[PDB]
Amino acid sequence: AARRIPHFYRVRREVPRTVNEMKQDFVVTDFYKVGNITLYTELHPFFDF
Amino acid sequence: AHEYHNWLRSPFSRYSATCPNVLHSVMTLAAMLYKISPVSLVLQTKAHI
Amino acid sequence: IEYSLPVPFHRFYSNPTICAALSDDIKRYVTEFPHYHRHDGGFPLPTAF
Amino acid sequence: RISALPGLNNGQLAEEPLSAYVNALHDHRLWPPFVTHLPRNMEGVQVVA
Repeated sequence: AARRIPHFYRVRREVPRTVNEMKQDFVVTDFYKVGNITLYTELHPFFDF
Repeated sequence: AHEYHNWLRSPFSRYSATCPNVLHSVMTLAAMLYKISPVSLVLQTKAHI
Repeated sequence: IEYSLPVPFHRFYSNPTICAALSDDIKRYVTEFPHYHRHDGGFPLPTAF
Repeated sequence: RISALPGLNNGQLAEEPLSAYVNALHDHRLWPPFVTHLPRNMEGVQVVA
């Protein structure tokens, strides 16, 4: 896997954002608003879903 | 001399006239360039700017 | 450069700039998708990592 | 760094990056007054001599 990095980068295609990273960028008070899609996933404070 | 089809209008020069020389002036000139469009407006409002 | 290989792997230490400079395929990847040129993470890792 | 929104600017809605929509400095329509090298991309642009 050490030398295969260019071989992966040969594919000219993006990747969807991970659900935790998409959840991240909402502003402090904007996170609660219904426009935030990811809210249905933020179930538990000790464990991520 | 045509100026309505130009990309950067006269208020930029008018601001350059009274411009102080602190680095904040370069940065505020950069922030002056923010675009007007539905995508630009939604991106700006998501940051609460 | 000719005797070197880039391996962006962690959540940190994943500059698009350095790995793009080190191998041309990453440069093609970045120039195809200019938005991915971010230092804050989210620059897509190889699928293994 | 100030011009873009480094926390929000990732994504696409065309061949263009999202960062070009939010601020003109990232948009490649706005050519600087003095140029020494032609850009790598001119998709929407045409120049006249």
